[PDB]
Amino acid sequence: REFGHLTRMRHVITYSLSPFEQRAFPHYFTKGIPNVLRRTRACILRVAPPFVVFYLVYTWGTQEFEKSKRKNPA
Amino acid sequence: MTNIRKSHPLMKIINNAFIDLPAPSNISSWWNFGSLLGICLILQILTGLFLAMHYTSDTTTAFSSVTHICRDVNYGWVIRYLHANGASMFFICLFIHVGRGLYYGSYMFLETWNIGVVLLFTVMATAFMGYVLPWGQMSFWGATVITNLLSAIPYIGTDLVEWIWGGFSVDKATLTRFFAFHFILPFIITALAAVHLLFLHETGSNNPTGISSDMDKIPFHPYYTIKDILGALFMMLILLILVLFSPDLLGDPDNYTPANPLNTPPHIKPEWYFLFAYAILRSIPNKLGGVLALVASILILILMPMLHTSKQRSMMFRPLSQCLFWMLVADLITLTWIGGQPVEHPFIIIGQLASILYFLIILVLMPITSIIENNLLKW
Amino acid sequence: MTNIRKSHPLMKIINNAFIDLPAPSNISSWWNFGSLLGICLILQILTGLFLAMHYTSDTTTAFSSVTHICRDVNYGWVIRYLHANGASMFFICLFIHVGRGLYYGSYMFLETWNIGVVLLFTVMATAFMGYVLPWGQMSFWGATVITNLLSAIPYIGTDLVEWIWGGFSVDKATLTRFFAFHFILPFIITALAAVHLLFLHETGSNNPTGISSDMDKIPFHPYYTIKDILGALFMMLILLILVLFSPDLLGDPDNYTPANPLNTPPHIKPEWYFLFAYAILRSIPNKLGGVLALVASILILILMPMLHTSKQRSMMFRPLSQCLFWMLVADLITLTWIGGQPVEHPFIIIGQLASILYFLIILVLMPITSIIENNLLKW
Amino acid sequence: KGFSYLITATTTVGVAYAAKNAVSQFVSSMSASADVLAMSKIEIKLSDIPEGKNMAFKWRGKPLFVRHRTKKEIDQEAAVEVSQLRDPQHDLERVKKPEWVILIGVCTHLGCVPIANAGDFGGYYCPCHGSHYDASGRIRKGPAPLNLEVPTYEFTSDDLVIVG
Amino acid sequence: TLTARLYSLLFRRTSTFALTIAVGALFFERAFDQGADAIYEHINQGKLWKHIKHKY
Amino acid sequence: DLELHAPSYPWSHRGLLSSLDHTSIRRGFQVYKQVCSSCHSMDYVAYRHLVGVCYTEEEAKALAEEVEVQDGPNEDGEMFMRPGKLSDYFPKPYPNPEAARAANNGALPPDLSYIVRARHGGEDYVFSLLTGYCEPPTGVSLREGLYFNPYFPGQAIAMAPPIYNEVLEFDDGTPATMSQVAKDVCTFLRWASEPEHDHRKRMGLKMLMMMGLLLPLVYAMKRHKWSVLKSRKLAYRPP
Amino acid sequence: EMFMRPGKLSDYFPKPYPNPEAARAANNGALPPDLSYIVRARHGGEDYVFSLLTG
Amino acid sequence: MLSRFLGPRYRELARNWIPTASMWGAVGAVGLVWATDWRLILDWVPYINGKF
Ligand code: HEM
Ligand code: HEM
Ligand code: HEM
Ligand code: HEM
Ligand code: FES
Repeated sequence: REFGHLTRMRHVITYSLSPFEQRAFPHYFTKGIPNVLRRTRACILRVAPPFVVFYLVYTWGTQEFEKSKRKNPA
Repeated sequence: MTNIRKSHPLMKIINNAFIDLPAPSNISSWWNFGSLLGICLILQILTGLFLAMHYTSDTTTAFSSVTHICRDVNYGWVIRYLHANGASMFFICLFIHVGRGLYYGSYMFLETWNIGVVLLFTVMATAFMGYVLPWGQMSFWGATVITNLLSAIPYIGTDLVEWIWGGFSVDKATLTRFFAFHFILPFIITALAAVHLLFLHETGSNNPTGISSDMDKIPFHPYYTIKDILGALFMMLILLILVLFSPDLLGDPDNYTPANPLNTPPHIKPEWYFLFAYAILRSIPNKLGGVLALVASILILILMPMLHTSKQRSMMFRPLSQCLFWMLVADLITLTWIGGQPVEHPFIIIGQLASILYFLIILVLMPITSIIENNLLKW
Repeated sequence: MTNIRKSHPLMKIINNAFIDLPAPSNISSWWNFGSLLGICLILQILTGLFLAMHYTSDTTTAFSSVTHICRDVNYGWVIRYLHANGASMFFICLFIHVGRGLYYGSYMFLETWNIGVVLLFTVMATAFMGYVLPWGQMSFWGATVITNLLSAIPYIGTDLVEWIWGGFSVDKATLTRFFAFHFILPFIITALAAVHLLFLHETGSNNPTGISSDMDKIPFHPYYTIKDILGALFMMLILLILVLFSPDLLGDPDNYTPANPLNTPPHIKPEWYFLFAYAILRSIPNKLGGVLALVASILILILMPMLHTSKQRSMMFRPLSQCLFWMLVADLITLTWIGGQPVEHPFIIIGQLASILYFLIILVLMPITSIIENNLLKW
Repeated sequence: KGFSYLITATTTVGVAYAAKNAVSQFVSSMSASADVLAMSKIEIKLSDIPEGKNMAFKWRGKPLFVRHRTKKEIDQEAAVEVSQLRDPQHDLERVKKPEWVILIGVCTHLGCVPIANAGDFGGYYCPCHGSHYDASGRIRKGPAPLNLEVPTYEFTSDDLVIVG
Repeated sequence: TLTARLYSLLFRRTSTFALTIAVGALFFERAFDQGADAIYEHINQGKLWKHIKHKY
Repeated sequence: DLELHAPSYPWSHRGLLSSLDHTSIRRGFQVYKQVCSSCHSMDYVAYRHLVGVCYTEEEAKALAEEVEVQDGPNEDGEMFMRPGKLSDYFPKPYPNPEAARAANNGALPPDLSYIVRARHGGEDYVFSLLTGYCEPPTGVSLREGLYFNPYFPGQAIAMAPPIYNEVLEFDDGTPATMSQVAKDVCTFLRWASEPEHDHRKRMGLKMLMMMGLLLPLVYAMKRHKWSVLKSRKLAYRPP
Repeated sequence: EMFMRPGKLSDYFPKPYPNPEAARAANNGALPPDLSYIVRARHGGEDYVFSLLTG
Repeated sequence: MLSRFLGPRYRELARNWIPTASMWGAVGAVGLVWATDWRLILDWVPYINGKF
């Protein structure tokens, strides 16, 4: 698993630059915000609905406890 | 003639386990939790020892000794609340780690997965015995309830329960043996974590895409050391916020009352990280069935490598499976909340439905949905 | 298909450890003690746990708790005296192991030798901290004297002793810290012993003859497993004799008395295994000289690889060195006998002479004898 | 390179501050706690001692030695073998109190507690290795090479006294 | 540049780097403690013991 | 059934970086001294903790000297009285725990060393419970010797109304109105439960500033080292 | 009140003097050592104890 | 060992590493002073003595 017998590649070229030549925050907000918005758009329609229905269930149960708790006119 | 880093035996092990270990280039922030738990473990041990040097595991003095720690020991309160909230953080990171493993199809690592399940069980046992030590009202009565749980097992039953109790019920002897078991267990956890890492290293790691990353491995030291250091700094931020701004946020106030066995507190709930099991306990009317469901809730993680049927290791390219997983997570929070609440008409039915859904998603919905996805994707 | 023993990583480590490890066929019985130490360690840990499950760590209820272990806990006296005498067996095996290392030149394995010295330091520290726990008269006054020794350190002495005391004398704080460190330390010893075995396996064991045994090797399993089993049975026989027939043979009766800080025992002495160093510190008049000689008495094992000058590794073929080694052993027994005896003529002179002769043999007589040895064999 | 390494240097400085203020927490925890930080102010009183009677109490985890110096020693022992006496000291040099000499209860040979009202004179005889101590704490015969150190006696008004 | 001078005066050598870090921490501890304590006292002015010792 | 949760009062220390008003702590200790200590008990805190918080050393030692405390065996084994010292915990009004119930109707007064941190709701509860006494509503009769308090669970407390206007005289001279007494004693009880409150907030401020400094820098270091990989440009040139 | 009642099986052996200081005061000033461990706390054991009592 | 390390090239290496080793020792001394909060030394440096 050590380096040397991981896999086999051919005709693959990797260009890279020194960390001392690039800026560690290249367009942090110019490109970061659109990417975060795109990721949120991709994920929200799958992650939100279970949590929103959990919130509905929690509120409903919390209100249900009181009226069963409340005084019954009799 | 040769670098010491990869020639000295201990240095060789450290090198090929933390420095030159080939790791996937695109592991997300979730993988960082694997480090945090370990750090939490050390933070649990190193802080915990410093409580053991002023804690007397005696019924007549345990609570008084803890109050002495928090009021008279120099910076003792920091150690005590750091320990408690660090245990809470440990469980948070543990749950997030299990979620990461389940999501990105990591349970194909089998041996590592089973070792992780064993570690999880040991950690829950450790926290259970730990909560008893302050000998508060909630500590005492939660210990009473959880130990009385074991009376449901057939035949042996009460004999096993009294064997654990060291008597007719929880008392001085029970406190002392809980303290000793609590001291020993985390070192077993450390050895098991070493075995977990050993098993994991033979195959590498699961990247978020789920495909083999042998074509993009990078050395661990330059990148992931600093990445996990940033993660540990974030975890320290959260933990220190909890300790220094709301120390008892995740903690019942009644534990600040000396344990009086003649008064049942109005509410008897375990620590926040046990409620999901306890709620399942409340769901099953039968006591034996309740205990079996409680243990099966955690044991079901072993069945996961057998219940995976989709031809894709990860869940990154599987939308309906993603929706099912997030429904499972929401069900887990629902179970936690239900366990927090008492047992009345609004909550009993919700607990039953939540438990049924929690088992159904893992055992039924997820595999059938994986079949549906495989069929939908022409394979 | 692969053999699980040689393919499963855990079973692979076990296999390379003590299943198919190439060991010399001619290693004498003196090697068995190594395993015995580990066995003793394991036994100790077990007994320690069963002692920590009924022992409070408060000055008010320490000693009484121990009596409750002996008088009330079902089969409690057996566990207590098993621990007490297993400590003595542990130190007997430790001393015999050190003697074996000195004799057959096993200290030439440098890393294992240094790791062993660290293990020795940790073992004596652990045993000393354990002896304080019963809180008898001997425990209290011995802890007082030993920690008062640290006040001889220049500049930072008084602060260090007050800090370790957790106050201004041996009291509740010191007892609780000693309990916590006594709990944790043996696990550190276990880790260090694992490192010891790791370092040993990269070079293989040394035979009594000193010559490399690479040509004549046997698998560890079919022979040395049963040989160490027999050794463990014999050590169990001796330890059980001590526990069942004379449990307090190697124990000062004064320990069976509540620790009263207003009354010293007429005679104050450590346990037997600590006398050899204790008498040494008694020899040096200067208070700091006593501490320096105390630390040197054990740290001088570090210089053994460097002081070696004979062309032959072992001592089977060096009669003069053999007489020197047995002189050293007799001198060690002399120091052990003297330490218990009160300081008074002639024991002052005999102790001073014994310490001087010990250091003279270790540093001067042995290397000079080896240099003379080489000339007699034309090298 | 200066900017990039300045980031690292400031990070390391912050980490050093945090590491000190974290390790110091534990180290100070392992020091003496606040409850035992209420010491050295024992409110014992001298109205239970005439010449020869030799009470001893507990203080700082060690015995202290409250003894009315006998009518003999105050006048003779102040000049009995003042030459060497194995240690040079005069009686009122030990304590400003001329009738209520107080000491610590650790015999200054190896670490012990000398039992009171015994010895060839009869002040303090160390049970360990003999070494009788004079009724004011002086050493004349015995393996003990030094006299009892006298704690700072902050004698309050009237009978009530403070040691340390 | 000031940064370049700082680098190739006091940053190039890792041992000089360590000395710089040590002295910087020495001064930073005092500066940070003073500043944080001053801020915290300013927020709770009149509500701490040190602000009312004069009265009693 | 039903219980009335205490409203969230605007305490001086409610703020994220706020500290207990130590003058109010001194007044609350006065209240405990001459009101609550008569029947209620506090053990885990002692006169020593008073110095540097609400009383000076001279005042604290005078306060300790005022009370009488039982000591150890006498010269013959007697239980001799002794003027209390700074190292003495606050005296317990009733010797044995059952004697407290016997003197009262039968409910023992809980110790206040943690009552703020043990009761769900915090000071808002302990405050309101004192300033919440009212005549019982119609249709619910209370036993003789019992008192109706909406905030106390069960709505039936065994307290004689402890705090009423003009009960004690503060040393400072502030008005002794019932609300003032309740607020000051509640602040003192909060201090009793959490003596390290002010120090905790100070360290929290230090932690917030230190992390707001470190986290951007460590993130910058991570970005620096990872920028080799986040800017790499791959290329594929098969023959 | 700390009332009175006959001892039962679970009760430990009676203690004559309330506090050890009272024990010292009642005698010349010495403390009668607890006999629960005397044999195995003194060098000599039953031999020493017999010699002390009858010697 | 007693003579193998005693050589002109070894002496020159010692001279080469004297600045590095010496100011590493200075690093350690200052770190020890800072960590232990050694008043005996810190009482002389300005603006730091105000802490005490
Ligand atoms: C696996 C990691 C650990 C977890 C999850 C854990 C959990 C806990 C918990 C929840 C408490 C209760 C804290 C409170 O209620 O205030 C506790 C207390 C305690 N733990 Fe642990 N613990 C861990 C490791 C350790 C270790 C290694 C030790 C021994 C060195 C230890 C010793 C103690 C002691 C002495 C207490 C009592 C102190 C107190 O009252 O808080 N713990 N632990
Ligand atoms: C004691 C707590 C635990 C510790 C200290 C621990 C430690 C680690 C560490 C450091 C990693 C590597 C980092 C990573 O991949 O995230 C890891 C990976 C893993 N752990 Fe754990 N773990 C713990 C609990 C668990 C649990 C409860 C499970 C699930 C049953 C588990 C299963 C896994 C799996 C499957 C991986 C591989 C993930 C991957 O690399 O893709 N672990 N563990
Ligand atoms: C914690 C106690 C110790 C344990 C559990 C331990 C364990 C072992 C074991 C199992 C062996 C192999 C069997 C043998 O050759 O004896 C061994 C070898 C050895 N140990 Fe130890 N050891 C301990 C203490 C020490 C000490 C105190 C030293 C000396 C400083 C030492 C030095 C050695 C040496 C030199 C060998 C190699 C002997 C040879 O190859 O012939 N060990 N150790
Ligand atoms: C390295 C192995 C160990 C050694 C050499 C050792 C040594 C000792 C010794 C000499 C005593 C005093 C016995 C007596 O005076 O009666 C003692 C007591 C004790 N040890 Fe250990 N011990 C070891 C491991 C442990 C461990 C692992 C634990 C915790 C699980 C432990 C817990 C105790 C306790 C609670 C006592 C007090 C009971 C007693 O003194 O009889 N020990 N130990
Ligand atoms: S200790 Fe008193 S004479 Fe040796």
